[PDB]
Amino acid sequence: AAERIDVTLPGRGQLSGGLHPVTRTLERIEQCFSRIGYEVAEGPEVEDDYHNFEALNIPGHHPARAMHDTFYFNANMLLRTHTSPVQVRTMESQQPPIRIVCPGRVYRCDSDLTHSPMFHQVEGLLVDEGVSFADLKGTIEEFLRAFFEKQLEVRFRPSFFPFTEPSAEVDIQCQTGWLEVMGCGMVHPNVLRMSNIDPEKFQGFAFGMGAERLAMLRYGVNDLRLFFDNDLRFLGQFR
Amino acid sequence: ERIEQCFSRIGYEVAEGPEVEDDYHNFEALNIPGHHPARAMHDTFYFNANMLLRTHTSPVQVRTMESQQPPIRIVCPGRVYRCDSDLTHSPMFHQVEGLLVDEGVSFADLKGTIEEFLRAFFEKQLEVRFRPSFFPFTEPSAEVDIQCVICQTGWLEVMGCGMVHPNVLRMSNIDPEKFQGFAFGMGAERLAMLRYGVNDLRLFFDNDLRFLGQFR
Amino acid sequence: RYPQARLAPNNKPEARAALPLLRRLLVARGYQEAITFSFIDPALFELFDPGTQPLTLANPISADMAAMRSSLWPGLVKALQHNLNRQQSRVRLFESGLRFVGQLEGLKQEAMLAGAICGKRLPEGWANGRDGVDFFDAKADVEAVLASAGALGDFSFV
Amino acid sequence: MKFSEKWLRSWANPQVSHDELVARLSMVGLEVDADLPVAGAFSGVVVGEVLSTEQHPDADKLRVCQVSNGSETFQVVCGAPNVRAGLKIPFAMIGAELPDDFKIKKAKLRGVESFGMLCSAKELQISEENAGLLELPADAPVGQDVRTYLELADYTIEVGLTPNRGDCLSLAGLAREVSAIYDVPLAPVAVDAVAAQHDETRPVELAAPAACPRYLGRVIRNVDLSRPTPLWMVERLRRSDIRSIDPVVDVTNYVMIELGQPMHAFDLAEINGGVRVRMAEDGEKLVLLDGQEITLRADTLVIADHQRALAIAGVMGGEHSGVSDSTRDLFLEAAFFDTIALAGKARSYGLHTDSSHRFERGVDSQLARKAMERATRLILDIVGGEPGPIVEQVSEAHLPKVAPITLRAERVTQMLGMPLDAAEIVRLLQALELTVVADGEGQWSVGVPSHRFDISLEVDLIEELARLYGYNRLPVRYPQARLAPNNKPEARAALPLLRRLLVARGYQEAITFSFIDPALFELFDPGTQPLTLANPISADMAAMRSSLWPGLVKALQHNLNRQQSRVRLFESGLRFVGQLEGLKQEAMLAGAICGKRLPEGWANGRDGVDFFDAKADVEAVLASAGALGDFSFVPGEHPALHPGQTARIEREGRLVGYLGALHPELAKKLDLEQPVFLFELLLAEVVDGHLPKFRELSRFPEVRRDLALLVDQDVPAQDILTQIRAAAGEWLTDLRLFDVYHGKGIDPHRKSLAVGLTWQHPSRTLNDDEVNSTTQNIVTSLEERFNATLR
Repeated sequence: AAERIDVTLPGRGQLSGGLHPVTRTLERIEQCFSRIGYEVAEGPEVEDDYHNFEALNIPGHHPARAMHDTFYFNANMLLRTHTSPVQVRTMESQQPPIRIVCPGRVYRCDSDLTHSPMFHQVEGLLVDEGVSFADLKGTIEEFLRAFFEKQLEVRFRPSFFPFTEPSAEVDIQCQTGWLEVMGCGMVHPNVLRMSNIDPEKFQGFAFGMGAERLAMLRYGVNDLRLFFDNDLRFLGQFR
Repeated sequence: ERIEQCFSRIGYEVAEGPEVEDDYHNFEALNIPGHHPARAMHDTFYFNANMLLRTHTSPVQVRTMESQQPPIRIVCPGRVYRCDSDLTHSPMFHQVEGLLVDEGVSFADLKGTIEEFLRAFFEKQLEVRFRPSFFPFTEPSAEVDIQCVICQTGWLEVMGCGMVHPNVLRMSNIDPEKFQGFAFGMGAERLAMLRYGVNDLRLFFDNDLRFLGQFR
Repeated sequence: RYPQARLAPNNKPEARAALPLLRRLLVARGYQEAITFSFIDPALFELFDPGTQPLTLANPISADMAAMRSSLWPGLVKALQHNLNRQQSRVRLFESGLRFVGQLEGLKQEAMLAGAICGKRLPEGWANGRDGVDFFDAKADVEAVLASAGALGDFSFV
Repeated sequence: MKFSEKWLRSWANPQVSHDELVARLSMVGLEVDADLPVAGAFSGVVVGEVLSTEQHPDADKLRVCQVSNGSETFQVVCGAPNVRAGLKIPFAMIGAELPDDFKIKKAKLRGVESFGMLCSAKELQISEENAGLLELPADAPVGQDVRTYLELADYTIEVGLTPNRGDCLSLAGLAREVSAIYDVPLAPVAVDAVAAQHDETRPVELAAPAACPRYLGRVIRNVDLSRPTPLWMVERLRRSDIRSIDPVVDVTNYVMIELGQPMHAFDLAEINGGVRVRMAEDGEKLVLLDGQEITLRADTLVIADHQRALAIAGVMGGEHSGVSDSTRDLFLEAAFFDTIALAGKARSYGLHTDSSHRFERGVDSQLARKAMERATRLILDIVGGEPGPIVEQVSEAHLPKVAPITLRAERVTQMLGMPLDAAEIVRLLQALELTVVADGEGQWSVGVPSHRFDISLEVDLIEELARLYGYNRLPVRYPQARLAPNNKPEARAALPLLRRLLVARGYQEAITFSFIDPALFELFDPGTQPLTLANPISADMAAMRSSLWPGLVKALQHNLNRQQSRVRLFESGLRFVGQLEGLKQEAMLAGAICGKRLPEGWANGRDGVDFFDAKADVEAVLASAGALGDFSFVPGEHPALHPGQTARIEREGRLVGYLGALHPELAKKLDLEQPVFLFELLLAEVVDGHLPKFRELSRFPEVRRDLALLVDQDVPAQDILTQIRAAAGEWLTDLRLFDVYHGKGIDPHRKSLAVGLTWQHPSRTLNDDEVNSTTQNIVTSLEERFNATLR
């Protein structure tokens, strides 16, 4: 006689929202490293030319320092072009070992459709007594496999960066079936020397990757402008 | 959760297994022979002659050692069952059991790990003391003590550990000449009581909201 | 090769409400995460922060991106109206980021958690009340965040 | 293992305080569980002799004594029933300070002077004996301090031994350790052979030489068993928690506690044609000295004669064979029993003795002779008699032998994290009586002494080195790790994540026992045979749970019965499905809710929780890894749930779990007057989700149309919505059910469903004609499938 019957009707109240695709990506990258002894390092977004450039082996005359690529407040204070100045602040504060990942908002002047005046990047650093290029190759290759959840082919090409020597541009499969996803290299001796780390005793490797770039490859996002627009028709797709 | 995090941050994988085990994984493979008093019905819950309720989380470590070759860095959290219960002991409790198997593992390595784990867990630079003890599966073995900082001599037995016995490795097809290892164990409720100031172990399984609501 | 590491167990204190935790709470509590530009229009800055001199860029990309934000509210309100102007009626957003307070000499770069909500209290459903969101709905979201590390009593709304 | 410190120090004196010794012991693997003084403090009490006693002239209950202290005679009045001439007793002189600040003064008891006091053990805090005065031995030294004589300046130490240190189950083993720990000279008891006074012997046969490779037997004739056990032995045993029973048992216990050799004496008269050490026959019956009638197995070693079994070898003696009042002649036994052969045998008959324990843990295979000579001297000194020659039966081929161990210095360094000097390695191992001999560079050959049954491998030697050097003295290093970046897949709802969601969604986590009452099991799982325990702790904890619901419902009512009205709980754990052959151990997430929907507040509706409140909690969990679409709630039935309010949750036709209101009949049975909503999910079916696949946003407006639909009250709302999506076309961006009507406005067998339909074209605007054309075909489809009408 228990005629208190009812249906398959949707539940009552509020359900969960979601995170931003970039936040998911930053979190995921951090986890690949924090699981193997890396500490998450943070610093200011408004930096000085020493931490942002000089200390990273970028001299005065260097085209990156120019107002055509860097946002300035005055002659010494600027908006950070990379998260590497956090690595400097770390190297100045402590002595090796150093295993840090630097996620954060970075600012480039020269913006368009394929580039944003604000974006996020994760920059890693490892400084110890016997670090090789084989060590870096191994780290990068296993990180990309873990991140992209596939046993993909990883290619290293020689490139230039003022703060790393030797340096490389890292490619993964899928016009030549290769995609430039990140940059890395062995920390340049002058970089260590400047931050009072003896390069004769200590060696190190650094790497960098674009958060939005990775998020676009992973999720199939075409327009970089979608990230900063915050349309719910876009955001709601990452619940 | 907190224990798992201290290790998962430094390359340890969380390992899980069944609660209903066989006498091989639970005892034989852990260097506990047939005649051993731990095997008796006075201490172990049985279903039949071979199947039982696990006395420890160590059989997961066995299942891992059988499935893979070193390195091995695992933490085994889970429900464990002891027959001999009272007021100070529960017939069901939780424990985390760790294992590290690699090419050059020392007792200094174990001492270092345990001492830094207790400091991290109890969030203090407390004094850690190691006393010689016996366990069938580890040799040499120790009982780990900490000061009465987190409230007879101002020392508290919190966990047990030791270097993995060669027969344990040998049995699970790991060469002891090449590979060395350390294992450790701790009581979840014991640690929770020290940390939170809980007096009665029975409060945990009662689930009174006046108790539970204190851990929000 | 894979680098060698003499690693020791470690962990951050138990009684702490970290930002990843707070984000997930707000997600569960029906919020959508937003990421807005740190540089905003000086006129917009002035609306939410009157009498305050913004940290202004020498070479901004455009004029509407010349002031460093002192609050995440202008950017959130903007994202909220971007959606409202795009056939959205219930907008629930949150952002975390730095605020920039003062001029270079004495500049404070402080990490903020901000949230903005409008429209009906609940989503459109058969079992849900058609009442609009109010002050006390946002208060509960704040209360939940302030209670995250068992220290809700240390806070007071005055 | 309990012992007198004074007795241990008489063998190996570490030359440190009691506190220092008790500290170091636990620090080396001999954990002190107790350290108590043997007696209370007092001064001025000496051994006195009663010379005469006269009846007190003015008090019948009193006596007037003449007592000497070896220097002077004093008159002392005494009311003790045992006071008489020739008694050696504790004489408390005038001035003497007795326990609990009791000072002895001059007294004139009923007109008679008294110059001291005679004491009982209680008055001196020696024992609880207050019946009368402490009758000291006939040979006690008059004048000597009672504390000096009774060796009251002592402590008893209790050590909780590990099963590998069977050698420390004696004062001999413990003293050897102290000598090792402290590098101090070891002075063992010198045990001289007792010469045979006659040639009477009994033949001994080793019928099971594998179980007993050495057995010693000796005939001791014409013993006076009326004679008492001396005080020094009684005290030494008492200080090791051994009760004095009779001289013969007291000696064989004393020898076992002094040297570590369990020994036994038989009434010679009870031995029919000599000793036969053999395995028991299947169904052989023996009555023990305690009266227990044991029925033996062939795997048990017995000490028998030519007619019958006399005792269970190494564990307990028989009633018939043991010493009695009639006993005039003894037959002593000291033997080595193999640890393997004895392992668990005493326990298998429900027995545990000091003998059984020691033999199982290992008794020095060479000790039997020293012990036999020691027991002989003590027996002759205590009960007299004439010793015969010892009969030693031994099987060399069956004697225990530990092959020499090769110890490598590199391995010690490796394990300890520091190198030890060759002299240190040698000195340390030699102190443990190990035979260390060089075997080339940084390698030795070490031989194991006869009392150690735990040493056989190189690691055991390194353990000993670590132990003696000091565990806390050893270095601290953190292990090296060749680590590579790694992470679990992105699109997965792990249990820690799901827990935190439920916490945020207003739930309290519960932990219940996996074993529940079989009657409770049967209520939620009728006709299902639970996986039952052979040895449950109690009957109400005999069934392995097949659901977390019984335990949760129970915790819910525990609170309800404790002034709680709003109970919201969740638990995660294993369910146990089927019998051992085919047993499934599956991780479940379950939740239980009752009371008001919201907590008590000024801004909150006073409505009670319902099915749809629990459904939202489930929906939120199922949506956690972006795969909510893969799940479907279909009308179902469960024996523990209300058949009108039950949903079967499915993923690709596979069962995920159930969500429903607890069955009213079950609530009745459990005395629950409130509606309760349950859910249980197979975590294996919830974890896998989908990774975000970006779909391009349109630059064009969306078009919305509302449809009010009249349908059969029993047709499920999900079937209608499914049919709408089927007919809505490729441009439908959203479909919401915003109202359900079942009232006066329409037919009572019908219901009006208010649905909102949203459309967006990715490349242009939508015209009214096409949108109205789509709306009409959706309607026509519903008219043909469910006989739908528009309001």
